[PDB]
Order: sequence, then C-alpha cells, then structure tokens
Amino acid sequence: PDSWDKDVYPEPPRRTPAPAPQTSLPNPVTYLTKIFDLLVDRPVTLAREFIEQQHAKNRYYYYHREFRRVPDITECEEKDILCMFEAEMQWRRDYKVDQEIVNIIQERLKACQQREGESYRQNCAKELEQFTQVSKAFQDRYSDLGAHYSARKCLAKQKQRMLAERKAAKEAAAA
Amino acid sequence: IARTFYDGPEKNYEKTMAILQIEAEKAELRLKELEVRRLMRARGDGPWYQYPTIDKALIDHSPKTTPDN
Ligand SMILES: CCCCCCCCCCCCCCCCC[C@@H](O)O[C@H](CO[C@H](O)CCCCCCCCCCCCCCC)COP(=O)(O)OCC[N+](C)(C)C
Repeated sequence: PDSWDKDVYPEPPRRTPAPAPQTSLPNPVTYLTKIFDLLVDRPVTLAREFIEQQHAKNRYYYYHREFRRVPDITECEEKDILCMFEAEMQWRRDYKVDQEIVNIIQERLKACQQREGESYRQNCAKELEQFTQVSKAFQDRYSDLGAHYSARKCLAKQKQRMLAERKAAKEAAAA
Repeated sequence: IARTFYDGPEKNYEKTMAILQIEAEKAELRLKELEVRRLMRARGDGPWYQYPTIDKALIDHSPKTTPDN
C-alpha cells in the first residue's frame, strides 16, 4: 500500500492470468480459498478495523529529525577540535546514510531475483548493475579504513586515490 | 521512556564540545609548560631555577688598613 514510497521500491505492473479451466471437475483450491477467507480473513478484518477506529480516536504525530550541513573535515584547521568534532559527527551520519542506501539497493536486487523466477539472470540486469555501481562507490569511499576509522583517514584515502588518478591522467596525456 | 529518563541529543553534543575544548586547552598548556621549563632551565633568565648567589650586602665598603684593599 501507500505505507512506503513506490519510487524507491519499484515493482513490475504485476500481471496475472485468468482462470481458464479445461475440465468441469471442481477445483479444491478455490473451495479451500473460500473456506479460508470466510473462516479467517473476515474476523481478522473485523478486529483490524476495530483497532484502527480505536486508533483514530487518539491521533498524534512524530517528526523526522532534520540536521544542518556543518563544515566538513576539509574546512577545519589542523588542531581545531570543535570543527573537527562537528565534521566527524557529520561524516559518521553520512556513513550511516550510505550504508542504508546500499541496504536499499540490496533489497531491490533480492526482490528482483525472487520475483523474476527462472529468468532472473536476464530480467535483473538493471538491478545488478545498480548494485555494482553502488558497491563500487561504497568500496572506494569506506573500504580498508578498518576499526578506529575517522573522517581524516577517509580524506587521506581519497587524496591518495586522487593523486594516483592525476598521475595516471598526466602520463596518458603525455602520449 | 525518552521523556522520563533521557534528554535530547543537543545536551550531550554541547557537553562533549565543552569537554573537548577543556581537554585540548589542558594539553596545549601542558606542552607549553614543558617548553617553558626547558627554556628556563637552559638559560636561567626566568623566575624559575634561580639558584642563590652571594648577597652583596655582606661586603664591607670601608678603609681596610691598606689603600689597595
Ligand atoms: C506505559 C508503560 C508500559 C510499559 C512499562 C515499561 C517498564 C519500564 C520501567 C523499568 C525502569 C528501568 C530502570 C531504569 C531507571 C533509569 C535511572 C536514571 O537513568 O533515570 C533518572 C530519572 O529518575 C527516575 O525517577 C528514575 C526512577 C526509577 C527508580 C527505579 C526503582 C524500581 C524498583 C522497584 C522495586 C519494588 C519496591 C518494593 C519492595 C518490596 C535520571 O535522573 P535525572 O537526571 O534527574 O533525569 C534526567 C531526565 N529528565 C531530566 C528528562 C527527567
């Protein structure tokens, strides 16, 4: 339902075929489904609607907490501890957000594999490449930092990668 | 539970900043004190490490029964 956003967790249009029986023998599946729905789903719906109308009598809200964009570790002096603390907290929050992004992409890939059945190898190419890109970016950002990671270590890794990339680019341009 | 037993994150955040500032100031003060102690012991021009010298008020500035002292 509308409990979540369909754009971040997309699903195919969910096409299903119509029953076209070739035999007049009664279908046990349909009779069992009727018995199940009558004997289970109706009391469950009644109880749930009672609970929902009880909830509607007392309604309150909770809000998503918003954070500002404080200066990052690149805009902090060498021994300025306050700006360092601010940047470190912001970097850790961004790290958590990136972890959840990777989680979302992984959930998309798992759902694609389960849904597509025997065609998952061909019908889940877009999800596979999305996960490949996201995992590559995550590995470039945070891999090999180890325990006691910090914004400074990530910055040093990024600087080393940028130096290597610039050296390779200038060597290629020297041809 | 949060209302009865805990506070907001801003309190802990700003207390952490205050503690960090105090500790960083203490560290810089300790390093500065060590450097100052080293300099004063090396040179002796500061208030510290002032070893005693003979008081000049003990000198007798009077004729000494001999003109050449
Ligand atoms: C509607 C609820 C349904 C579910 C019920 C859940 C049950 C949860 C109850 C279990 C409580 C677990 C114990 C944890 C206590 C936390 C102690 C401390 O952290 O809290 C203090 C808060 O004080 C509380 O009053 C603590 C009182 C709890 C005392 C526990 C004793 C229970 C023992 C009972 C044994 C039976 C006795 C009879 C013997 C025969 C903090 O002091 P303070 O810095 O000021 O407040 C800061 C936060 N403020 C400013 C927002 C208010």
